Amino acid sequence: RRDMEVIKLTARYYAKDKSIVEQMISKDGEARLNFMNSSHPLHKTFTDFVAQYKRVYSFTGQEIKKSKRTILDNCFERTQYWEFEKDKDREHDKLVELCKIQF
Amino acid sequence: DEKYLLTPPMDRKNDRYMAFLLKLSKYVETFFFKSYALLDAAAVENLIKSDFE
Amino acid sequence: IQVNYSSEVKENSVDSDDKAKVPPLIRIVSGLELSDTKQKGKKFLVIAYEPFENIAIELPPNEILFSENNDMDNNNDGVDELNKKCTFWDAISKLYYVQ
Amino acid sequence: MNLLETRRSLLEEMEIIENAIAERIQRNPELYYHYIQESSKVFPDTKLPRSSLIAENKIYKFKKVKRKRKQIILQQHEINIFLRDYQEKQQTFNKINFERKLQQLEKELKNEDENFELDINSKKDKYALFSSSSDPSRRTNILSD
Repeated sequence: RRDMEVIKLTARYYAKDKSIVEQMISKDGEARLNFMNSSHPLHKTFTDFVAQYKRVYSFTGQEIKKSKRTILDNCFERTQYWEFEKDKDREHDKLVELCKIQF
Repeated sequence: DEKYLLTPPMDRKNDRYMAFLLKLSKYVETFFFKSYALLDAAAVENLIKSDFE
Repeated sequence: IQVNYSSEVKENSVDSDDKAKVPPLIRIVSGLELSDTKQKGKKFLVIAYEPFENIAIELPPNEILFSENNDMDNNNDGVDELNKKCTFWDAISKLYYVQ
Repeated sequence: MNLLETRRSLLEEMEIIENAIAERIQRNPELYYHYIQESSKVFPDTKLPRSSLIAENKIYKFKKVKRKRKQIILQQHEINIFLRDYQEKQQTFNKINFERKLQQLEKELKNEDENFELDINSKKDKYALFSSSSDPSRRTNILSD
């Protein structure tokens, strides 16, 4: 919960200015925000959260008025996009083969 | 579109008849929306109402 | 068993996807065959990785932790039932656990 | 409470639901097809898929196994409640939509340091809360939790 909270908070601020965190890092000097560097794995998820928040800033002042029909149409189109690429999940037994060989 | 109006089983001002017709109508409608959850019920309702008016 | 490996000390000169994706492998060997062939009569839980040297652990007990249908019969044999059944390869930290 | 987080969680849940009913429409295209066909005769404008798709029960290339009526209807009512949830969230969302404070909150985040507990239950409990077969141990009931 701690990690999550700090990631999401620094992500909240990082989403508006990007200058408050770059100042915080130099002011405090704590191994707490070590996720700021792309080295720390969690960093990636960070890049997600921020993006997401960045997105909320997109239509602030705009309402979503999607209807039932539309939502359905959308979900049906999303399922068609997932069925578009069905010839890419057939490569994994290879590694196993290698292992058998070396063993 | 016209038969139920101009060739009625009973006289359309008969009590028993109008009551029956009410119950039946209700049934058919609930059945309709029951068998097709995915369609926006309110949309259909309003469409019909506006066609009526 | 918790086997640790190099800390990016010498593996910096060899990275040509040559079985680099292959994790360490374990096998149970009978001491009936040795380079010296003197004494024998017990098993060894040998663990091997390409560059590093092999390692063995004597198992006097006829059977320990030899489980019974742990998972729900999923068939990716990898190398054998032993390896998939009870091994973990933390490749990010280079730690091989076996139990 | 930072509204950003709430609106975020909302958009995320909406995404989750869309993804669920889309997965459904994927496994058995009939779910949509059936529906759409009826819709066709109520709102004449509605565009409907190629007949071939409908018959072969396929959405793009893969023809999916035909399901029995009871299941199709079931999933349709499930998707119904899903769409209800979605409409609700969309609603509340419509009704809802510095450095010293950063350190201010980061300081209070130090609260209760000794909270030994694994937390993998926000997107997993939701993703799970809306997926196929969420009731039985493994695979007994198609209905979601």
